[PDB]
Amino acid sequence: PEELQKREEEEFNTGPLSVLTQSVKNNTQVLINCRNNKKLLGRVKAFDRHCNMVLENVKEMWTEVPSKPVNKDRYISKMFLRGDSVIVVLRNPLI
Amino acid sequence: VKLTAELIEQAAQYTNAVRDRELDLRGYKIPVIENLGATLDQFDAIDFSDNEIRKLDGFPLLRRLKTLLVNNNRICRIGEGLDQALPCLTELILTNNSLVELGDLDPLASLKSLTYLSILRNPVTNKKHYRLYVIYKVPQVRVLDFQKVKLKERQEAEKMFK
Amino acid sequence: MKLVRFLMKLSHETVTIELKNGTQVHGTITGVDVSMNTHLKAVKMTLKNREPVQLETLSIRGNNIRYFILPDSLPLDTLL
Amino acid sequence: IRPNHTIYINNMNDKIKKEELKRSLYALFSQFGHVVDIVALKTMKMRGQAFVIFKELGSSTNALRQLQGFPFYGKPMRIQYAKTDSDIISKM
Amino acid sequence: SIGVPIKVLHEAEGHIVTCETNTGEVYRGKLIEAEDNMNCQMSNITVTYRDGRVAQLEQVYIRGSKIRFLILPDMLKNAPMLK
Amino acid sequence: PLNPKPFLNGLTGKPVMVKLKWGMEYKGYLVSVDGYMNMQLANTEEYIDGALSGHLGEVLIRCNNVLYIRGV
Amino acid sequence: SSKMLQHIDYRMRCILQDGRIFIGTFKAFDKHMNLILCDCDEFRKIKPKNSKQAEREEKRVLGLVLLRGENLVSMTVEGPPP
Amino acid sequence: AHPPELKKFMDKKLSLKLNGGRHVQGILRGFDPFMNLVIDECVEMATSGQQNNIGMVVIRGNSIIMLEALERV
Amino acid sequence: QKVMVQPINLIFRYLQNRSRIQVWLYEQVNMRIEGCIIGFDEYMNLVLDDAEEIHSKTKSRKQLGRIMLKGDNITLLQSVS
RNA sequence: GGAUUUUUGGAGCAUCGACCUGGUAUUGCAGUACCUCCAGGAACGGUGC
Repeated sequence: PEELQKREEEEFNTGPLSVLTQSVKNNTQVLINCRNNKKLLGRVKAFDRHCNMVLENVKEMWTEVPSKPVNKDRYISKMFLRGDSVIVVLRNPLI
Repeated sequence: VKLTAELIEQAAQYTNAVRDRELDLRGYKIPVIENLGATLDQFDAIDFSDNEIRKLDGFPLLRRLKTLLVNNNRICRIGEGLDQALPCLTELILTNNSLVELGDLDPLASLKSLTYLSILRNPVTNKKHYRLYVIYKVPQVRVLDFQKVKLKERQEAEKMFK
Repeated sequence: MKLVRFLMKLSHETVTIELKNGTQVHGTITGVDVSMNTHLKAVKMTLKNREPVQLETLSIRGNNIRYFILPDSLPLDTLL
Repeated sequence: IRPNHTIYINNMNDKIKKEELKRSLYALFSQFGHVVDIVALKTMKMRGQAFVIFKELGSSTNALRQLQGFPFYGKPMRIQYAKTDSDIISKM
Repeated sequence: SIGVPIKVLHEAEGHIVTCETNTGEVYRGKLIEAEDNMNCQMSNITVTYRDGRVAQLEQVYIRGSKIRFLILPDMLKNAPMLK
Repeated sequence: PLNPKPFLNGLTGKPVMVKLKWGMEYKGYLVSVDGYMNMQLANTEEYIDGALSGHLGEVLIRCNNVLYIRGV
Repeated sequence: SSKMLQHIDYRMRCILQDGRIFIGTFKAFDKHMNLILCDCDEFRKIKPKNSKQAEREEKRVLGLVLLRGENLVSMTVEGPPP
Repeated sequence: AHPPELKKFMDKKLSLKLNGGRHVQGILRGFDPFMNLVIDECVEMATSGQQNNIGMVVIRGNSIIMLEALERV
Repeated sequence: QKVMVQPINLIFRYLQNRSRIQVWLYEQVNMRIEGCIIGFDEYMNLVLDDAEEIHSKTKSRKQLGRIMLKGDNITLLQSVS
């Protein structure tokens, strides 16, 4: 109800996902690591309690060995990522 | 009555006694085998008992097929493009045919994965040195007319027609 | 709010669901449930280092899907 | 003896594998009729014996009249009628 | 409630079934008692250990977390629950 | 006795090192720890195989990703 | 909805998590992504491990198979109900 | 949340096989609803011929895949 | 008619006795964390003091200290002392 | 619908199945992991490390 929604808003604003609340406040890009060693950097439009994220204008980079591996990357306009494959989410990336 | 996709779609496809998917098509009297590509490679054995097929040809590319049953027919000639259509063929049942010359089994050696063969009740087996010519033509066949190949038979096949 | 309600309100959209074991199925998603079960029609599936096959219908589970890719002509404000 | 749908075959070679013998029994009985089931047991009580269940008794009668004393795997096999009915024949 | 494959697995008790483990081991035996969480208790089981070495074990119990598949015998194909 | 939830609540601000199941580690000041074992740290350094690799700053690790969390 | 019940009792092929594919008549299903495949056949691809060797797929028929949802990845229709 | 039917394996010497190729043997002293077992006189067998005694071990349900009873049960 | 020994009671007895126990890792038979178990939780998460992770391959034990092992990675906890 | 059994992630060696040669006893009625044993060659293949 309303009290459960207020508790969920308090847990999203003051809990571990508050950095994710930084993704929807100032529209800052976050970097999420996947299970297949593919780091996706992008803004997060929608989130949930199960860490399911909706990314807009994201860039997914990974290492693929053909020797030395190359940094093959791709750019997706809109994407959705489940919380089961999310390993580490960084709020402020380096570059 | 010609064979089409309606006769193959209305046929009974089930599990055979050899734990493989087989479709029964007995009692059809099809003069030519065509339009057999509607199975979408979901069968391993195709039965063609009681048919009036004069030539075993016109088979589509099927990789899941592993057994061919052409028993009780009137096949006088054999096709040449059978190895390119069934690469995983292992069993061939050509019993009760109209093969008279030994040259009809020359495309039958084109199948490299063939191990089982049945040429019983045929006029080609009545001639002399038929099993030796069948062993010298296709050495990959291990069972010919419900009988295993022999080392002395292989030596007699390699010695003859030199 | 949960993200399953935003994914359940999607019909006749050409999406691309990338699975966990190197599989990616691109097709028109026709049905979505609360358990993230994606039922699509006329899809193309490409496995890990394999040829992309084409299937008339597919039903991927929720736990086997790793990521999703939506088209650019899809607003996220009305779906949330 | 009463004609039945299940036909038994004994006096065969038991040195071959069970799958190859089942494939040979399926290939040899495909000309007489539709083979519904092939019971191939290789235990000590029924070694070298097999059974083929047919849909009609006419195909079993033709297989008994045609393959009377047929050479299979270098041995003269004996094809006869079963003393008891089959399971799928009694269930259907 | 109870699922229809769960009811088919519960109705398959007393016959020779074959469970498959997560490590590739296939154990075939007579299912004595089953549970709703795919817990398979089988007697006269034949373990394979993903190498073909089938050893005869007695009173084996495989949990539902590692149970990948459960090959049921063909006698339960005419069950009214599957229709 | 020492339950893990007051141990995680009392470790806020202290520099802890969370080692994941893939061999990597993240050393930083713990900021947020809820009941679902979700960790959120600030000024975190990511290290691989006992050697420091980078500095990620604010980081958030889930429950099924961090293998252990020790004090430093 | 009832999208999973529309493809019931048809010749469907479900892809496993280990890479195998089980093709059979999925007659019964549940909420835990379980499947009851009558006359099922499992096909698993084998690695060539050479330069000139091809990739083969070993197929074995098991009959009625009860597949849990923890191993099933995706299911596709292959053939109509006979 | 139903407990497993581990009443026949109670106070009996069995052998369980954990994940990753691990295997142990001992007497089951209890049962849990989360498939967690307690093994007394636990002897863990590695890939070598030697076996390590543990005394009292507690195995979780997420790692236990199979357990064969070495007794009549 | 028989009594069953619960694993939670054994974990509470090991925490009260302050005995050094070693817990293995899920799908990893090389690394094992050995330490004094201070307490447990409902989700099988343990808190250890002066714990060290020892590898079976390299035969080296690196100290970690007061660690918090989750329940999803715990496989078997054996009492070493 | 997020806490261990299903759905918000543990990510050169051993064994088995075959292929080819000789001696050997069982001729027997049943719904199946696999069924007699010995000796010789192999330049067949899958799985785990």
